[PDB]
Amino acid sequence: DVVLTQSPLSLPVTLGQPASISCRSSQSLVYSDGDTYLNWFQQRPGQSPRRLIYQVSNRDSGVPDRFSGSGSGTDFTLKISRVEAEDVGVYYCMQGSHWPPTFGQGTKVEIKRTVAAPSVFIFPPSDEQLKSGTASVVCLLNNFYPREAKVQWKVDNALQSGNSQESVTEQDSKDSTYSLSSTLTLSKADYEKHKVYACEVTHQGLSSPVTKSFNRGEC
Amino acid sequence: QAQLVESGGALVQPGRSLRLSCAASGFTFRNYAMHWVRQAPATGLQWLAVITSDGRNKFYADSVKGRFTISREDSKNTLYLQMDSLRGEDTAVYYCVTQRDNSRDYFPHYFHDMDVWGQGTTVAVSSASTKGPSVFPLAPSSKSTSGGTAALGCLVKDYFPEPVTVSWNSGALTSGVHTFPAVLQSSGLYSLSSVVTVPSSSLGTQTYICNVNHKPSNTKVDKKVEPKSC
Repeated sequence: DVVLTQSPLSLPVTLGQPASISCRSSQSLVYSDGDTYLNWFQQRPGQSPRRLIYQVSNRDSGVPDRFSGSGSGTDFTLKISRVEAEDVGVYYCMQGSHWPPTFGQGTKVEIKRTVAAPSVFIFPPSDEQLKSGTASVVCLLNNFYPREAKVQWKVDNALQSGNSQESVTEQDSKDSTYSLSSTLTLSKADYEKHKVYACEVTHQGLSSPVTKSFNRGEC
Repeated sequence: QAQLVESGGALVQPGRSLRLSCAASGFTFRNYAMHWVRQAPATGLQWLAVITSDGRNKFYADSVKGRFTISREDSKNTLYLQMDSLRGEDTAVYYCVTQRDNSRDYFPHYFHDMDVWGQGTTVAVSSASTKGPSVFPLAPSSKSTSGGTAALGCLVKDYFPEPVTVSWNSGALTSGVHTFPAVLQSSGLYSLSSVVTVPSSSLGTQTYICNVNHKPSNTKVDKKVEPKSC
């Protein structure tokens, strides 16, 4: 099949600066009608691809003027004149010239924005979960930038290891921030043997590490 | 306003079959060639099959030819994908796809546009069991209050396979919602949280309900999230 190679695969861009994505094809995308069926798509997380450009350079209806396409033969370029927050996601070139239609691997556009300290929130386990014999304690770091953050769990001042998992959202399409969940999992027995549950957060935007904690039985 | 809605994604044991559906609306279905395309890390975006507007001709990708069947029922505005002899590498999100432009309604012009996509339906092929989630409140309190903001949520724990969806107050609350990517636990079951930020002052005046849907287990849970007085 036709192979499309995108470069780069990760494209960090400052808000308001231009972005350029390369798509190279294993063979000329000129079809026997003399036209070139090279499209560009926009995919947001949990969303389907959305076509932005068709036949190399034609903007779809409703697509902002900041998106443009060029190239010929085997070499194509998508340009974003000024990256806006809503431009975060993965961009794919697609060829329909030589069936089957094939896609490049995707280029992930990441926005570089100003430093934003996380808000830090902690949630005790529910009584409903404790009746099932397990305690999940959740720490939320909300709307921060950059992505790099350290979360440490302390139980009665004991640093925990190997009993928590983290998840990080994709970059927000409005404010270009990340959010992070950290879930500490204990048995009901271990949970009810200790008093103080604490989430300690380190981030560039914080002037010193932030602790959010609760005492079991107060909450 | 062409719209496509896929159904049927589930966990399938290796070697077994699954039929997907796509309900078409907002366009004259019988005037369009219709496709299936899937997406996974292993495959990237991969075209699978097309059926012509008149249903006479079908074409298939090498990887699925002889295992997958595309068909259409115009009276039901429905496209089908019968997937037989499923393999681990068929694990993917499956999309229904068509085009706005049917100028040249024959091979190969219906591969040119590919600009109408459904929402996708997830197919998991593994030797494992389907399990519906437990849904627990992440109760707001002083400990989930920071300046002008409070957080609350739902923990959607111990389900398989992906995915789950979470709405808040049946879609009345969308601002400040973050539904986290699922993480695979040591048990081989997924867990995620869905959180929403609200004004700090709002705690104790408002009802919050997370609406959780795990289509693969046919599980639906509405969970009321009430503050902890602490």
